[PDB]
Amino acid sequence: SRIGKLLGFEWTDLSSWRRLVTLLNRPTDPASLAVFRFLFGFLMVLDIPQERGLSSLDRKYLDGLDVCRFPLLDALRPLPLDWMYLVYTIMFLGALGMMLGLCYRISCVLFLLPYWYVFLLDKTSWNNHSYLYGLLAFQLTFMDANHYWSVDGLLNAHRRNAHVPLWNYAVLRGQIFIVYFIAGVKKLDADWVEGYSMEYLSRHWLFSPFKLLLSEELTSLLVVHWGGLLLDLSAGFLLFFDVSRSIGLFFVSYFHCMNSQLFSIGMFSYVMLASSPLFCSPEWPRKLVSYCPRRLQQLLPLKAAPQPSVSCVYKRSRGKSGQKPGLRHQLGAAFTLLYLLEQLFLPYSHFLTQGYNNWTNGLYGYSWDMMVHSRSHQHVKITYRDGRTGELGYLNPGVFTQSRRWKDHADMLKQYATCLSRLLPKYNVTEPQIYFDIWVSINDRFQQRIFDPRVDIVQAAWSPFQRTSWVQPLLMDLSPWRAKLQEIKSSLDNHTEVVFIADFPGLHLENFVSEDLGNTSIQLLQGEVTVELVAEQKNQTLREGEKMQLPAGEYHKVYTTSPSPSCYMYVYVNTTELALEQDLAYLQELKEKVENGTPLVQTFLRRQQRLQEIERRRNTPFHERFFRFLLRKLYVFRRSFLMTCISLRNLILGRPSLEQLAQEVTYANLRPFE
Amino acid sequence: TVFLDHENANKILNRPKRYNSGKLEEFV
Ligand SMILES: CCCCCCCC/C=C/CCCCCCCC(=O)OC[C@H](COP(=O)(O)OCCN)OC(=O)CCCCCCC/C=C/CCCCCCCC
Ligand SMILES: CCCCCCCC/C=C/CCCCCCCC(=O)OC[C@H](COP(=O)(O)OCCN)OC(=O)CCCCCCC/C=C/CCCCCCCC
Ligand SMILES: CCCCCCCC/C=C\CCCCCCCC(=O)O[C@H](COC(=O)CCCCCCC/C=C/CCCCCCCC)COP(=O)(O)OCCN
Ligand SMILES: CC(C)CCC[C@@H](C)[C@H]1CC[C@H]2[C@@H]3CC=C4C[C@@H](OC(=O)CCC(=O)O)CC[C@]4(C)[C@H]3CC[C@]12C
Ligand SMILES: C/C(=C\Cc1c(C)c(O)c2ccccc2c1O)CCC[C@H](C)CCC[C@H](C)CCCC(C)C
Ligand SMILES: *[C@@H]1O[C@H](CO)[C@@H](O[C@@H]2O[C@H](CO)[C@@H](O)[C@H](O)[C@H]2NC(C)=O)[C@H](O)[C@H]1NC(C)=O
Ligand SMILES: *[C@@H]1O[C@H](CO)[C@@H](O[C@@H]2O[C@H](CO)[C@@H](O)[C@H](O)[C@H]2NC(C)=O)[C@H](O)[C@H]1NC(C)=O
Ligand SMILES: CC(C)CCC[C@@H](C)[C@H]1CC[C@H]2[C@@H]3CC=C4C[C@@H](O)CC[C@]4(C)[C@H]3CC[C@]12C
Ligand SMILES: *[C@@H]1O[C@H](CO)[C@@H](O)[C@H](O)[C@H]1NC(C)=O
Repeated sequence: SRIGKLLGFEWTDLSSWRRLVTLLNRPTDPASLAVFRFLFGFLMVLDIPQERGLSSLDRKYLDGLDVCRFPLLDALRPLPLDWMYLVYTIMFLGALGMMLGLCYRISCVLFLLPYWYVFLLDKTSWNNHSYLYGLLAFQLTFMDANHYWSVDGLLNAHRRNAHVPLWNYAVLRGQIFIVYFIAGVKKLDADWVEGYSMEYLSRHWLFSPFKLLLSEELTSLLVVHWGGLLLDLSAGFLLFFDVSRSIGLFFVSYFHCMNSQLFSIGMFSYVMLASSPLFCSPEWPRKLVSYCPRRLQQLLPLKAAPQPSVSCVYKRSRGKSGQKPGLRHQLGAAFTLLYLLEQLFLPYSHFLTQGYNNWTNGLYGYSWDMMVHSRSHQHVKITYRDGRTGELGYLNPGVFTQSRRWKDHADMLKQYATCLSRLLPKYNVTEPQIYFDIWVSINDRFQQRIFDPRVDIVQAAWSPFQRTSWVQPLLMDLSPWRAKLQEIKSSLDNHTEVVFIADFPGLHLENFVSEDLGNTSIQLLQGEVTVELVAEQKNQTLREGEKMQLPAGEYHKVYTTSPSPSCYMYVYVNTTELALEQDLAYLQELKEKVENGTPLVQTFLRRQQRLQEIERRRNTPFHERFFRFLLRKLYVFRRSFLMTCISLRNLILGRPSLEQLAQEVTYANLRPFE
Repeated sequence: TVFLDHENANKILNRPKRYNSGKLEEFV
């Protein structure tokens, strides 16, 4: 058997459906599966009050406030606040039951259903690790993970060390390998292989040892980008094979420990750290409990040979001939194959749902593309026209929204426009027509429009499977300007700002320059533009390299007259801020020189107080910050528990008068002890 | 404030906000 220890099976095991079913139902030790179940349940229990939003349920789902919401299906609606609290309570009970191993399958369903309901209620909170938590719960619902270290065995002789089928480990290993490979297959973009995605990450103090032998640019390009891509592409292969398992384990442990401190991503790094020993032998916890000293080997459960179980199948040369697979042995193999195929296909299915394709493909959350694209937003304008009188008005951007992801997607923009159209008649506005003007730059590009500003979105056509026509294409043949843009930006002072704009032919930009923005100019970089002064009604054509000075406190318009897109930039300085800073410096220097020999004073003293606080925090040890962190966490947990108790009591018995409820609310918001 | 005036709705060269980093993967 040449290949019988590098892969775990032989080529003859895949020569028939029956042989494949026999191979995939091979009995296995369940200890590692049990440890993983315990750890995932604990992590989900800890995660529910923090990231799932139990501590802000009253703020999010108030009784009678006007909110625009973005569900995947518009038919999906939230429940009243008390029923929302009940849903969260059921989810928490399910997570606790999953962790303990008590009533395993009912607990699995009780966690799985409200979690996915909450996920599908709101598209603006989707990310990759929440999607992964849902997928893992779905997998664990169909697994025999309560056969070792549960409470079910310590009450029912059947689930005390029994065997499990082989595909339970196969599905989990395939899932972890998929995410790793998929993540390393989406990092083959030129915006990442060229060092644009995370250019400021290497400035952290955690990259100091690399700077000893490398420069800043070289440590940003060599280590953060290419090193990360290599780790992503090689982690699964390194972990699969046992000759490289220790090296791979050390690398992934360092990677996830670094990521836990670099970002704020909840419990994703710890789930990834805990999912790595699933690649080792299924019996490693037994060896670990055997290696410990004998003085602690008499209180833990005894180590014995695992008992036979009905879930798996037994093929022996002398122990009878064979058992014909039933309806349970073939279903596991079919589920494994189909689930792995679907997990492989879904991150590459964007050619079918074209109505969700903006500058970036698909909705964010299920494609394993983390930290590849970074967005900057310069300006948002919303304008309406009254349908009965005809006046024009302007709205504050994001009035009835609780998030900001509506500026990048056309489906969310359509939902927001419909919500605004339905809610505006409450403010003496007849059937309106709404227009949007949003300026975005992606990965340090030219700022441009994403949507057509001349199209009314209330009547615009949107379909899930049709490409949207009112989305402005990304100007790809302008990216090589980035080096010149960085040169220009670095060639400025400490009180001068610059904005780079790319405009489409046939459109125009209306801009009101603030009164305090003295010394504002515009320089043409490509194409041709015309600048119109509104007060003086005077036009002026510009050619490449031309610079023009603009007045403050007035209106001006820029017209794009080239047959191709044109690029220009704004240079401006806050004259009021400059004068205030210089006179503050004058006054402070004079006072200090006299000593050694009024909003500005307030700002300076508060800045000095901030610096003193920062210095004191730097000088103090980390134990005080640890105590503060623990106090904050305990406050969050206590408030969540008290709110849940109040809501449950209201639901079960009945709401009291408007005094006891206020007293309870005031009591719950009390800090435990300072 | 639900509504804006013409002058304040066209102030393009203003500080946007820059709410920390706040990338799509982070929770914060
Ligand atoms: C060639 C079949 C795939 C095997 C991988 C070959 C080398 C590539 C390395 C990939 C890294 C991780 C892949 C995901 C792991 C899942 C498979 C797995 O666990 O196999 C091992 C396991 C034996 O375990 P132990 O003996 O403990 O091995 C540990 C010591 N090496 O073997 C099996 O699971 C037998 C199952 C055979 C494969 C059938 C199911 C897996 C299917 C893979 C993808 C499914 C897509 C189907 C393709 C359809 C169109 C062709
Ligand atoms: C069921 C839960 C599955 C989702 C799980 C989440 C993770 C998976 C990630 C993928 C999510 C993105 C793709 C979603 C699939 C399609 C969504 C969908 O049908 O509903 C969207 C859309 C609602 O639009 P909103 O933007 O809410 O409204 C804005 C207007 N004010 O739905 C509708 O318009 C109703 C029509 C539903 C169509 C039913 C689709 C089922 C399949 C139809 C048959 C197959 C079609 C094949 C090609 C058809 C070509 C004509
Ligand atoms: C086969 C699997 C084997 C795997 C082995 C590999 C090892 C696994 C790796 C570690 C897994 C566990 C780690 C989980 C714990 C760490 C999580 C953590 O530190 O999260 C903190 C969050 O902090 C907490 O979660 C604090 C929780 C408070 C402590 C709770 C644990 C102590 C429980 C004691 C036992 C139970 C007590 C019962 C009392 C109640 C009785 C009525 C991150 O902070 P954020 O808030 O993101 O900070 C960023 C700021 N925006
Ligand atoms: C003297 C008076 C003011 C009594 C006030 C005490 C409160 C501060 C106590 C009462 C209920 C306690 C809570 C009861 C239950 C839990 C569940 C417990 O859940 C777990 O996550 C532990 C198990 C795990 O780690 O999975 C965490 C502590 C917490 C929030 C406790 C935190 C402290 C609370 C709010
Ligand atoms: C920002 C980065 C990745 C985005 C990301 C994150 C945050 C994850 O959580 C992922 C989890 C699973 C799969 C993919 C993930 C993912 O794509 C690279 C971060 C840069 C990294 C810290 C550089 C360190 C790697 C080099 C090789 C260090 C060298 C090792 C020394 C000990 C010599
Ligand atoms: C208005 O601002 C511009 C740009 O900030 C100033 O132009 C700079 O002038 C100094 C010399 O005074 C040069 O060293 C810089 O190279 C110039 N910058 C650019 C981008 O050309 C200009 O001086 C300012 N005008 C006033 C009256 O303050
Ligand atoms: C400055 O020149 C621009 C050139 O685009 C003029 O913009 C046009 O103005 C007319 C006025 O009715 C509109 O009908 C056009 O749609 C505008 N655009 C184009 C491309 O023609 C602008 O009016 C001129 N301003 C002054 C004061 O002469
Ligand atoms: C309380 C009620 C509404 C909850 C209803 C939950 C239903 C809708 C949930 C339960 C399990 C979920 C599925 C679990 C796993 C997957 C595979 C993934 O690759 C795409 C989503 C998909 C297909 C989910 C779709 C939604 C789903 C079917
Ligand atoms: C800086 O400019 C902005 C507008 O560009 C203005 O609101 C702000 O007041 C200026 N700073 C000071 C200190 O006045």
